[PDB]
Amino acid sequence: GNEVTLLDSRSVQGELGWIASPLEGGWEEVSIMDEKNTPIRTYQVCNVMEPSQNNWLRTDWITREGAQRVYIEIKFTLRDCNSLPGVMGTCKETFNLYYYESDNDKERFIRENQFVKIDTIAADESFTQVDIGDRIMKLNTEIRDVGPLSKKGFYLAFQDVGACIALVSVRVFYKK
Amino acid sequence: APYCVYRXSWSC
Repeated sequence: GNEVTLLDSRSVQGELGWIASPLEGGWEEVSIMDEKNTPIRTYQVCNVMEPSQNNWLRTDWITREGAQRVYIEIKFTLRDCNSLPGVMGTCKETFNLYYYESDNDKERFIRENQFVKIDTIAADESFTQVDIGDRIMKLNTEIRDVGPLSKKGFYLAFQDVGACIALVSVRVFYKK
Repeated sequence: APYCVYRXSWSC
């Protein structure tokens, strides 16, 4: 009713083409096909066997329209270190979420320390069920609120530090 | 490569 969507990964026509740093070997676009053969465009990284990971993935520029306070809803799934065969002392079961406020919608190389940290996201009590035909994905669902924003728009970023993450859906919205 | 890939279920 009063929700205005500022970004929905599930609705974007074609590739997301967010920005992965690193560009190869970190976050990669993986397409899970729903019953109609419509891509569901996920972002995944699972280098749990390999130390000192620092993999970033950021969105396109997102306009805030009028709003100071935005809401971020992520549906994801994490492989617990417990369930992954291998000796892996640097395995992790969270990722970090960041934002960068910019008037410039073609920011190219925004640096790590310009990003401002929202939270560490973990698989927790809340989940959802997304029926895609052949399967039902059971996924974690977390929402965070960021603000107060005061620039034409912003960038979201997800940092991986040694986890096995699938980000299946990212919606960003505000309440009008 | 990724050790595991989420496709429906995780595949490692």
